[PDB]
Amino acid sequence: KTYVPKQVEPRWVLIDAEGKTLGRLATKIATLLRGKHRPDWTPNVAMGDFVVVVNADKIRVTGKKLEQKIYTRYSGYPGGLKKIPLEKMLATHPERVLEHAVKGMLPKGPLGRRLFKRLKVYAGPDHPHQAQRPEKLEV
Amino acid sequence: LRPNPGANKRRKRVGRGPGSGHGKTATRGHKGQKSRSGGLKDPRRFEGG
Amino acid sequence: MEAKAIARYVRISPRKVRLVVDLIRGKSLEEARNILRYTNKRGAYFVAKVLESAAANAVNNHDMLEDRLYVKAAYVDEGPALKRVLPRARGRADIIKKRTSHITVILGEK
Amino acid sequence: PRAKTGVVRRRKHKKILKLAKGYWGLRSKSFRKARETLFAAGNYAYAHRKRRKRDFRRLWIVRINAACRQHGLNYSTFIHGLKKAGIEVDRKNLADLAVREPQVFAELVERAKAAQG
Amino acid sequence: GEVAYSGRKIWPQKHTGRARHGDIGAPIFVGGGVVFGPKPRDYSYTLPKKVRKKGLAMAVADRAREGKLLLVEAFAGVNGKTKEFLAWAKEAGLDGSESVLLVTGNELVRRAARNLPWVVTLAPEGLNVYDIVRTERLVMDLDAWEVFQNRIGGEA
Amino acid sequence: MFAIVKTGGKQYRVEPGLKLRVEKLDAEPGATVELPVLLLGGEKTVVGTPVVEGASVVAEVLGHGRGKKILVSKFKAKVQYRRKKGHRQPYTELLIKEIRG
Amino acid sequence: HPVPKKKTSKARRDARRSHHALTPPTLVPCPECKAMKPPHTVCPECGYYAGRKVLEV
RNA sequence: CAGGCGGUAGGGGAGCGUUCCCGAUGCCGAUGAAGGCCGACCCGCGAGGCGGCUGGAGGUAAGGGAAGUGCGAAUGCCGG
RNA sequence: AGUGAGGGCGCGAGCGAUAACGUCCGCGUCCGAGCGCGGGAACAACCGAGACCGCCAGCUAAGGCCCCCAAGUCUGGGCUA
RNA sequence: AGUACCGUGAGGGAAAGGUGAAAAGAACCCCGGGAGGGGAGUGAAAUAGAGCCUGAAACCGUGGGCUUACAAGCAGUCACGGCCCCGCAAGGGGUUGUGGCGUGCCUAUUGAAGCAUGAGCCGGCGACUCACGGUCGUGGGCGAGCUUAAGCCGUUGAGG
Repeated sequence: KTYVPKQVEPRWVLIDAEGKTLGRLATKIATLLRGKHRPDWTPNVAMGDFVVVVNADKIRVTGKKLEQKIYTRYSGYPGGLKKIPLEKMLATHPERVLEHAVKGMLPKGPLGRRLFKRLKVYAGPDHPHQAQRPEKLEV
Repeated sequence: LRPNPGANKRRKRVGRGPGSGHGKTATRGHKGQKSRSGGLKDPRRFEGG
Repeated sequence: MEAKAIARYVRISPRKVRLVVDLIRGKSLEEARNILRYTNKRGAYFVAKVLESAAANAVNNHDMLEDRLYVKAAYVDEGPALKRVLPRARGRADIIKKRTSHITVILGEK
Repeated sequence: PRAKTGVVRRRKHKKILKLAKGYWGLRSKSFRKARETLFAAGNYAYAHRKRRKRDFRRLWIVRINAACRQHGLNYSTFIHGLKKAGIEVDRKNLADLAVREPQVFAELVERAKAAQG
Repeated sequence: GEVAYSGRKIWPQKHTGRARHGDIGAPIFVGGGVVFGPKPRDYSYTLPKKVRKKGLAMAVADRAREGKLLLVEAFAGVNGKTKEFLAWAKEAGLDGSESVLLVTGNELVRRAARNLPWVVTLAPEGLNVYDIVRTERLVMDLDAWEVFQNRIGGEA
Repeated sequence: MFAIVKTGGKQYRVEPGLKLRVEKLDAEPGATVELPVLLLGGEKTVVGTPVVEGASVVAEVLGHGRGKKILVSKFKAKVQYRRKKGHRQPYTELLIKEIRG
Repeated sequence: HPVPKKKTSKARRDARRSHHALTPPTLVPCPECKAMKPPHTVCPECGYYAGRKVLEV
């Protein structure tokens, strides 16, 4: 039957990251940024949780390390599709490696979009989370 | 002022065009307009003689 | 209705004429006047005059606080066109139809 | 003799005028392609009322999963639960209740976990 | 309507004016000739005298059995002028809500038997199934003649 | 109150309202007629419990009338493939006015 | 040789005609009499800043 | 109860308006003919009534008969 | 009354180089002409399946259940890394 | 209209029907060079005003409602949420942002999204008939059944 979505229901949450492992932690973080889990869960949003994770870096590698290259081919074509390996990957942009997992499953242009918006982390150690002064739910 | 043709009499098959929705009437080009084609009988005439 | 500023069969032109009124409406005779008058390009007087009758119809048989007559609602209309034909190599018929313009602009009181 | 079908078609067509709601500029008054665009819309609503079923299928699917699991165990589990479940096993509401009567779900649950065993 | 003024040709059915067509003032367009022509004609219809009269008969029969005025006799009109004829009517009981086929050689009968309503002016041993069943009631004079004619129909 | 019994496919979860549902045109042969739906999903304002027993205990009933009918909407059968024909949505039930219990 | 394909609707036509658009004429009052004067100019009345040398006849 | 019901070519059935012929003009009508402009009652549809606005005079069927007829569509035909 | 030429897949012979989304014939299915749904990413003919019309109903094919997206990141025993 | 107009000639060969019931069809005043524009009178109407009846589609225009600058789609459209609308509520309207799923129609194709094609937009025209022969059906008269050419009566012209 019916059952229409509430109203401005805001919830954030702090994720460890560190120590946890690559992909799987992603699957999680992932669906986590639901839109389906708390009532009136669906198209127009719902949870997804304004979720933020730290120690984003210090993640455990799927035992692969090297042999996993992200790309950035803005490329003025016949340029470079810039191949890069997880190592340096993180070295400068770890929060991002995870990122690629994240987007990895995050879908829908405008929507998913907005979700990455409510999806933030910092391979910073945590202090970043601190910067995100607000509530600090957790797992 | 009433006695409409009894049973069926009145126009029975002056079916117009080819089909309510659609329409076209027959085969392929071989029977176009100026197409009153190989009339009565081709090989049948062979018989004839 | 109010101060009617409109007229028929004068072969000026659509778009352009529309531009003029575009800029002149809003304000009143005072301002839109100054613009219609000292701003360059055709239409100038066609427009201005249409203004004039508008205003006359106005303080004449509508009257209203003359001074505050300001163009209220307005813009233009083009009727038929002269269908002229020119030459364009290996003969061929090159056609054109100049716009015989009519203006639908009204002066409103406020 | 005569036959100015006019009367007729002017009509058939305005009919069409309406047929055409006020679609995307041009496929709007688009007589022809208007009509077309319509045939489209037609087969469309087709597909539409057709599958809205599965649409809900999912709808609830998740709403509920949401709750059953939120609680203790997903579909294989919970579902199977209402399954073993006796003179009581309904669906087009599991959601509903999960929602409306928090208790309602909490226990439909309780028993259900047991329902399985 | 071509033959004579068939406009021989005008479009360079060549291959550039993009357009097809060799003949102007051609069927398929602008007020020219039209498809399966409205040919002057006529509907003959030699419908077997057999049942033809058989019926004229049958119609006469029912129409009459419901309302039959086989006059053989009648007289009210200076030999048969309108006004007086009318009186007659009132006599023969013929009023508004009634249309009758006056049929027979009593030419004074036809003579006064005009008037759009009530009466239809048929002074001839000229009959017909239609006029028959269509005319409320049959009213006719030289019925010696008639009934006998119908009989002639009956056995040739 | 909001109780659940359901019919012909789960037409239920309600209270006293003209909640029109499915065509059980049987007692319909009479205007506001009455009839019961065997519960299953017994639950009303605090007391919440079992659809088994719903399958086997109290029933509810209504006093109903009216119908509804063809609800407009059309559907045209065409395929790009080269064709198209279509018709109107014919649907209804004499509708129910709810009788508690 | 290169005649487009159709016309992205009045829509487009506008897109263009549109960014186009018609602005208005600069003016303040006669440094001398009144009315509208565009920056450096005189006219059929005042006509000056130092010697009308213009208007009336 | 069967029991079936994607389905062009193609074959069969059954309805739809459409302008005329009887219309056995019934009349209807200046408190409008008609075409038009708009509309959440009728039709399984082709169509229907009906309501509201225009619009200046027609129009027409109870039942049946007669057909230059119903059309994207043919680099179509004529005019915008 | 209509096609009087069609293609694909599987098996069986031609042929072709035992090549081709090749072409020859046959048994079957096929796809057109319904073959509009599932589907395998999306794909006329590969496995499932015949749609007269509904349902803010439930059981299933094939084939699926970390996520993007419905469905165990089931359990059990291994073997690669 | 056999005239316009193309062709050397031969020759080809348009378009345009209606103001109103009757002219009472516009004195006169007002912006203006003029047209043309506001008034007065016309009148039953002048959104009946001189190309002037009925006077729709197309296209361009003036105002109002919703809508729109991190957006990738014929179309759409199922859903829903935000607006605004008639609303007694039921709710009915229009409008859409979020999302699900969606290769446009014709022709000729084994085969089409078409990058194969037709397709510029509106409107009116635009194509399985007629005469007989027949031929099979089947609705109707008698089994021997039916009648051309004609002579005759014929507002209706009546059929014989």
